[PDB]
Amino acid sequence: TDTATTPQTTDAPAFPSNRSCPYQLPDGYAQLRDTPGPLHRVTLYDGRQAWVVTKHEAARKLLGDPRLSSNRTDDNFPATSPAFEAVRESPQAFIGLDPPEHGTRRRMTISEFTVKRIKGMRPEVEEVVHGFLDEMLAAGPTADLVSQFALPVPSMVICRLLGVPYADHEFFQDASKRLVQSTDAQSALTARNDLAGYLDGLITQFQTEPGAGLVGALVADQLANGEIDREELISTAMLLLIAGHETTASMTSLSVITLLDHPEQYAALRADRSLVPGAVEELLRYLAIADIAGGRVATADIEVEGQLIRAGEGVIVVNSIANRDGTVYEDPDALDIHRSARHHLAFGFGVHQCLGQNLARLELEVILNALMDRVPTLRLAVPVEQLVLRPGTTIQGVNELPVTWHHH
Ligand code: HEM
Ligand SMILES: O=C(O)Cc1ccccc1Nc1c(Cl)cccc1Cl
Repeated sequence: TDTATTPQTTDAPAFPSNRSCPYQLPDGYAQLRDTPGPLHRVTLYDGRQAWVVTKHEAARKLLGDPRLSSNRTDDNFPATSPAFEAVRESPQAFIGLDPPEHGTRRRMTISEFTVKRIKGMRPEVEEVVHGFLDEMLAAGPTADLVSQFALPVPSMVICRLLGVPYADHEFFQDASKRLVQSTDAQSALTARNDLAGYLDGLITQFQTEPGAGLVGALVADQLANGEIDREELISTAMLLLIAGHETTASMTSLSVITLLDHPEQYAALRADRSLVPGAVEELLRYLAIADIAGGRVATADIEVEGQLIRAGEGVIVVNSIANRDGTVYEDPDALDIHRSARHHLAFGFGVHQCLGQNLARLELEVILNALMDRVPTLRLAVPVEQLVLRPGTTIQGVNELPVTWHHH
């Protein structure tokens, strides 16, 4: 059988790409960033072509365009790995809904994420952060920052918000990781079913004995009024549980790696804590850990600066690339905790903009202040070159981060 004997250059490169450095664009993404025009063709894992959005203002425009639907069950939604077919087959939380249905479900959860509520959560967050730090610092001279700090902290916080008992954390933390990091459909489906069966039992328990937290409130109110389906409640709680776990944990580990590679800026941050909120925004822009959250499908033709998105085409708004748009962020590939990182897209834009964004901002501020206060000598226990980054088909991050510090 004959083989390929011609040049292999394509104008639709394979997407997504994997990071080789935790805080820099994959080489292929830098190329997309540099090509003029808002859109570029890519080839997804199964050979199907899709569009990516690579510029900041076009990304805002298209995330705001109701002709780009968030319906993951659509046959033309841009799947980036075989594991996505698990979500195409499963019931949908409001992240997969379009207006008006999106708003009726999202509004059932917003009361837990208001600015006033986030402010009232600071003592619990600080207590949780410092508690896990107490344990880690006492347990040995080295640690895995991920399993001992980065993951348990947001896990405990989101479980309190939801009413999910932390006694079961080994089970649902493992199931959350399996679902988010699954590479095939069968392991994704099993992880989803594991969480679904758990949450289903929690719902019945709350119907017997009304419970705390957001799940308790949805059971007692919207579910008892038929305003949400039981299966929808499960999907909604599952989305909040997984996002509340995995996103902040990834930001924590990648922020530590990044700050230790920029010691001048880390030292400036320690000397002036009023810089921490701005540094968190810059880290969000720079690390942009959730490109997998940009998929859309066109329900009508859309004209974009001379290019045409046709009805039925998949579109991925790649916020990591849009966040490196030099017409918005001067010298976009430089970390600068003093820059204005305003208007970044790490949380999206428009009706689906991250519900948890200010909880995440609170958590990362408390976490960075606590690391600088309690472990100012924190350092990586292995070279950055020995770390293993997750692939571009999931939330960016590291699954293990060996660290050490000065003893007690
Ligand atoms: C820590 C950093 C985080 C990042 C970078 C991030 C990123 C994102 C992005 C980019 C979207 C837009 C998805 C889209 O347009 O389809 C989104 C939506 C969402 N995020 Fe976050 N997220 C973070 C933390 C959290 C946390 C802590 C929660 C807590 C529950 C959360 C819950 C949600 C929900 C429910 C949505 C769907 C909003 C909607 O569809 O209306 N996220 N997130
Ligand atoms: O988005 C979903 O429906 C669930 C899901 C599963 C695996 C990986 C990511 C996600 N969602 C997701 C998104 Cl789209 C953005 C931020 C955080 C999370 Cl957990």
